Amino acid sequence: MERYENLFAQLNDRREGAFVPFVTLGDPGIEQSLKIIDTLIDAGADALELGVPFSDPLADGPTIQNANLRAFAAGVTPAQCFEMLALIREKHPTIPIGLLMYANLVFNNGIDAFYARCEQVGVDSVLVADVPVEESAPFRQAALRHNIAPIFICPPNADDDLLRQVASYGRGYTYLLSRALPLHHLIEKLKEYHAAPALQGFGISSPEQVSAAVRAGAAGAISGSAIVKIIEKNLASPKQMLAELRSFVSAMKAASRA
Ligand SMILES: [Cl-]
Repeated sequence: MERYENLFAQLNDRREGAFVPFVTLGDPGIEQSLKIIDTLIDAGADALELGVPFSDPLADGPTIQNANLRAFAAGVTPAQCFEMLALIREKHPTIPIGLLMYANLVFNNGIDAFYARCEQVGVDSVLVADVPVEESAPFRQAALRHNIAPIFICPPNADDDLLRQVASYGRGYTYLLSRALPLHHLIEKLKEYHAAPALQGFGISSPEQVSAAVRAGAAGAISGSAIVKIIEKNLASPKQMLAELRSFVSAMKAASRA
């Protein structure tokens, strides 16, 4: 539906980098998560990265692990996630919506049915976070068959062979992890290979990292856990939670004008 392409063109009009918050769907409840998402959007978030609750405790830090646990504790299911996604899309028809999920979710009712459901509720992209590039073809093909952008992660030491693959396979945005190779080198090579615009997603905790990412030439930044941390720290006070989210997103967008 051109949502990412149009966003990045309009960000170019604005001379801005994209700011893309991550949150877990249903954290800390269905209605609160819907309103957190409306608040992020109203405060200036350029696109959304939305997680279907998963479990990766050996690797995740406490912020992302606890958010998954809060969502499951609220009784969140994938079905409710897809209904939330449909509602967010109906209320906000133009914002790019990227799903982040883990492979276990799809190996329940099948790869094609998963991407069909994404297409049906209006998701724009899907990152299957724990699938090696070497095994990605069934996911990539299913995504393209259902008009979904498959998101590939560019790791920090990518050689040119891999950069060529990531550039060719992905659509919408490239999920870049770079603080191993210099940040500006990965960015330049991805542009050389006509990759989807790069969003720096490593360590995007506060305005300084957003500013560094845009100054290095990235098209924007994804905040993988900083929004979730504000949710966790303000659980007892929804009003203050939403106020702190609003000042956070405002500060991250200020940094994206650097
Ligand atoms: Cl994440």
